[PDB]
Amino acid sequence: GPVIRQGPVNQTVAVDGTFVLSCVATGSPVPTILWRKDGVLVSTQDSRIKQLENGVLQIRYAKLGDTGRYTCIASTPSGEATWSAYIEVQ
Amino acid sequence: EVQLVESGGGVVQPGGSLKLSCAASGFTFSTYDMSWVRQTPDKRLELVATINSNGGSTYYPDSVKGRFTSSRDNAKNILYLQMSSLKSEDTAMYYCAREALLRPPYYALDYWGQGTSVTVS
Amino acid sequence: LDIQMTQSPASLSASVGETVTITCGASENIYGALTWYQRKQGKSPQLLIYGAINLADDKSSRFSGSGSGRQYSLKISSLHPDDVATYYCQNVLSTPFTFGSGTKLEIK
Repeated sequence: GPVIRQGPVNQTVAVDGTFVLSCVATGSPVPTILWRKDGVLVSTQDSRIKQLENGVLQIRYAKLGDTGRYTCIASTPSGEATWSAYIEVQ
Repeated sequence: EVQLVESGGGVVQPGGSLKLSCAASGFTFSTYDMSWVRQTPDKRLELVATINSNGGSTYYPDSVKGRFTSSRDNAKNILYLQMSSLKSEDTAMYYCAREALLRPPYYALDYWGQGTSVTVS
Repeated sequence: LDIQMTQSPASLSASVGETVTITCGASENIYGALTWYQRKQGKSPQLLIYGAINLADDKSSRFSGSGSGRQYSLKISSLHPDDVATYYCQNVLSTPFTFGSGTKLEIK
């Protein structure tokens, strides 16, 4: 039954920079991690946006429109947990 | 056979200006993000520019932001770095490097040129 | 505010056939987003390890990358004279993509 030990954190980031959100979850079975941005499932297929190992979402060449609420969703056949943070690109 | 050849290095005066070129061949240059990395005389390394495959996006760290401009010619397969307002700390070997396509897709540089020397004073 | 990478030792000399560990510490958790480069004298760096733990294509299995959180290791098993180089780690989590200052490996 999943619990998020460390969700994403609030950040101010620079335009063109690379930032990440990380989401450290435990539970059995191991929680899968999903990202929403502003309520919509993030598209890790824009090529700026990468899902890396260890529950890291990485966003390269940050744009002003990447500002928003980012939510980590940690899911298990038992249940799910949630933790969000606000990112400001400037 | 992947090849990267930097040129355009030399000795310049403080506040001066230089433009480096990197000729690429042996790969589909228009597909790859490219970086410029420099190596100072103390042997430390520093990423100074990245540019994505179509030239649409560029990144520079604070140490060079405002002074360095990266651009590419995808038809002739050349990467450029215009450097201006140069300072003695900019003295370094400059490499152009290819960003690797990987899984997971961590940023990493798989092919590097042999570099071109820049000296400021 | 930028992520510091500290490498140890700064240099070392070891003998042929020895196994040698080089360490890289980050000032915050970097989640395996680390890469290792090898630079031989008068040459440009080459990719060794990506994502902390993945060996690059045409590189010897004598090299292995390990670690997690803030602590990473590059191990060189069965030291060979061609391993003479400076080894560098790089933070590839968030910009600036800072490099450790390098570990120079010599043969006695």
